[PDB]
Amino acid sequence: TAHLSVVAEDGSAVSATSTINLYFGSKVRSPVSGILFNNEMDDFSSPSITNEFGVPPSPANFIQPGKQPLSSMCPTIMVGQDGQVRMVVGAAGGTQITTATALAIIYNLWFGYDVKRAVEEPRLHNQLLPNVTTVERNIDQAVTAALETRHHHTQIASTFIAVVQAIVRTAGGWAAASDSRKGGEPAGY
Amino acid sequence: DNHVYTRAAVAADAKQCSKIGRDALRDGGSAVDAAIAALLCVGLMNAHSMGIGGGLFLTIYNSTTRKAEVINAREVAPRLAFATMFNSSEQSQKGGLSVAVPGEIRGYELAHQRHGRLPWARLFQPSIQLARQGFPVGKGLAAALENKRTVIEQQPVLCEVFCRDRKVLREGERLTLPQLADTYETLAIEGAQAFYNGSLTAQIVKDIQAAGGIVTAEDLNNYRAELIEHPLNISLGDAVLYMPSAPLSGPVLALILNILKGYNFSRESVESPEQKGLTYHRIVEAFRFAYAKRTLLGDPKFVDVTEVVRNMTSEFFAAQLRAQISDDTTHPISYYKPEFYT
Ligand SMILES: *[C@@H]1O[C@H](CO)[C@@H](O)[C@H](O)[C@H]1NC(C)=O
Ligand SMILES: *[C@@H]1O[C@H](CO)[C@@H](O)[C@H](O)[C@H]1NC(C)=O
Ligand SMILES: *[C@@H]1O[C@H](CO)[C@@H](O)[C@H](O)[C@H]1NC(C)=O
Ligand SMILES: *[C@@H]1O[C@H](CO)[C@@H](O)[C@H](O)[C@H]1NC(C)=O
Ligand SMILES: *[C@@H]1O[C@H](CO)[C@@H](O)[C@H](O)[C@H]1NC(C)=O
Ligand SMILES: *[C@@H]1O[C@H](CO)[C@@H](O)[C@H](O)[C@H]1NC(C)=O
Ligand SMILES: [Cl-]
Ligand SMILES: [Cl-]
Ligand code: NA
Repeated sequence: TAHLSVVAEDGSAVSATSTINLYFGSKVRSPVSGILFNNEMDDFSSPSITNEFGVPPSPANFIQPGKQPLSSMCPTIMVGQDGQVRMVVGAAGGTQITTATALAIIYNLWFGYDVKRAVEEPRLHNQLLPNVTTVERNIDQAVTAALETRHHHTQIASTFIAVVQAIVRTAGGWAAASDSRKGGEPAGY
Repeated sequence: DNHVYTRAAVAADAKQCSKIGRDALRDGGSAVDAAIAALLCVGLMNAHSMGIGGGLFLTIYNSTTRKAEVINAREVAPRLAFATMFNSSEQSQKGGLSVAVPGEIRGYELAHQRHGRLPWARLFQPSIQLARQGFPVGKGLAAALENKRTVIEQQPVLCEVFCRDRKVLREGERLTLPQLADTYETLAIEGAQAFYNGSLTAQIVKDIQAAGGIVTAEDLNNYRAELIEHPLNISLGDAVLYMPSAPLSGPVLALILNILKGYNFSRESVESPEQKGLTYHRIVEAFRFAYAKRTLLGDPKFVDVTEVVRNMTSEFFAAQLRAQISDDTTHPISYYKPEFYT
């Protein structure tokens, strides 16, 4: 999954999340065309397959011909009452896309973090099932303590949680950030 | 340099693709032109993540009309697919049967028809060059190649592009994508029809079927991107947030934020360890409440989700969930009332 954010000079914007699902998708590459095919079928729920320990199949998300599988993706645009774009944001990187997108928005809109800090700030994730709070390696350990004393079982992500690309309107113009977890960098004029 | 830009900006997960989008803007492209040009490039430099074998959503805001729309070009189950087609994770994750009908190119075409200002061909030109010439493997791809080294090294068709001396490419090492280069060129010249109902089509079908899949030409002929004039939105203070509804996760995001907005977070919410800790606790609990509802979601053309989605975007309903968040403890799964049937 990859996320891209664009603001043009006229103030129009695009938030674009695109995907072949898991890393290298189906692992089926055409030797002739070079196309690497998705494994988007895996985003469906299946009655036979046991998803997690204790996690049941969700009948709303079973395979049918011509049906689209549920997705964690959430490409988002925030527009101010005056009609000007305030933020262009989205995430990539698996099951944690929606919570990473929420965190980027919370960080900038509420905590007052500038866009680069909002993108780089440590993240955490809980999705109910499974029943565990994942935190990034460099999370403020007072947060870890505050979670544990409130009975969360936390664990540390062995790599990183999601990948966020974002743009935010400032006094200075359009402030852009790409997530160093993946190594991207913005460009503009 | 600073990454604050006076006039326009592109934020992608590879520098070169951010630049390629920036150059489209500079040459007179709309935001959509820039996004397509950048996406063609990400499909090369971050080939593990996305590309023309996949699907996408675009949330598009027009500053003139002040209207937001969404383009749904997510993959669909082939016409021959059925509920019990898989019996293990392995079957649904690897090989041709795991492949859904790609929507990427129809998605680009529709977004371009409605919003494009540069010629279609111009969008592919920089990426054709890049794929033929080669590029150093970036941080993200290198880590993905490392993660999947076993599967990649044992499959000759992947190792053909992704290895050097029979071992996965590492960061800094040159990646060339000579076949994609040709394919991108065909797309540039013949257009979207080349993929769905034209010169690439029979080969696509044959590659998916050789690997054990069930996609047919008719599946490709029938694929359609969809314009959604009314995305999900929620009101936040003096702002609106546009995001895609089901089958994407806008309703979950809407619910997370609507739950949290009633706590009135600000810089103060994270100013001391006592406040910070309570703040993050509250965030996690909102995540848990928001996910309880998620398992009732599915493709709205096959599942009736209007009620579910109406609840998930309602501030009242979010206020009801917020009043069940205990400031001193998390709870067991059943407390959040996850539901698997309506
Ligand atoms: C799995 O089992 C079902 C039901 O018996 C069958 O229809 C299907 O073809 C099988 N699929 C695979 C991929 O093994
Ligand atoms: C805004 O609307 C106009 C006219 O309806 C349309 O031509 C154009 O695509 C939109 N602007 C952008 C930048 O897409
Ligand atoms: C192209 O389109 C027509 C109808 O849509 C169909 O009859 C024909 O077989 C398609 N061709 C290919 C090569 O898929
Ligand atoms: C938000 O949601 C619905 C669209 O169906 C409607 O109430 C309204 O038009 C939307 N608001 C904005 C600002 O677009
Ligand atoms: C929506 O929420 C109300 C509580 O406000 C509940 O009674 C009703 O069952 C919900 N509908 C669905 C489809 O979840
Ligand atoms: C889930 O985790 C929480 C704390 O992390 C705990 O209260 C609970 O007993 C665990 N198990 C279930 C089944 O909810
Ligand atoms: Cl990304
Ligand atoms: Cl190639
Ligand atoms: Na930045």
